[PDB]
Amino acid sequence: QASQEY
Amino acid sequence: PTRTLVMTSMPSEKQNVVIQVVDKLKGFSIAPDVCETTTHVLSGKPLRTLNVLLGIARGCWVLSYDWVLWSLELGHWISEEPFELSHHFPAAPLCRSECHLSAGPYRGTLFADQPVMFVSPASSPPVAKLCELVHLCGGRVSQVPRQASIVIGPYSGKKKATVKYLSEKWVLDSITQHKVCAPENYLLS
Repeated sequence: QASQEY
Repeated sequence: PTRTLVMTSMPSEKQNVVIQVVDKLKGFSIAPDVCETTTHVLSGKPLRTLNVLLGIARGCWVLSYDWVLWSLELGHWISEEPFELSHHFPAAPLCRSECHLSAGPYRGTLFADQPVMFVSPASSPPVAKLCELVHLCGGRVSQVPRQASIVIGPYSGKKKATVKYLSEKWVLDSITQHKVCAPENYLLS
């Protein structure tokens, strides 16, 4: 899972 | 005790590469998340991740992967500024400059004039890390909503007329632009 973009 | 480097939005292969390069050039320790020892944050795609924000907040270099490709060929760590993501994150260069020009331990003062904030424990990003972000920018956070003049994130309590109920994007955008944004747009319902 890729780091979430905020 | 050594400085750390952290990768964000990074394809597996490029991660491998970076590991090699760092292994060869030394000088850095790879870390999974931005912390006090971090001074460089490498990104594969210029996306606003938690690591990016945190890296901006600590006055780190926020760079594109290319920096590691030229460093390998020249046989040493080269100038970071050419690979600094200033266009996508205007605060990066500014905060870094402050951090370097800082006399003694650096700490942001972006939210200095701001009143105490209450951050929703159901906020996104996670309330802990979002609070970290707030504190690294000279902000103040209470566990009690009653003391706050600004409430950030999901909140279903009684809405005081004097209080500001804002989204997490107010904080995030403020850290990105390095300018405290106008709350008017970030008003929650």
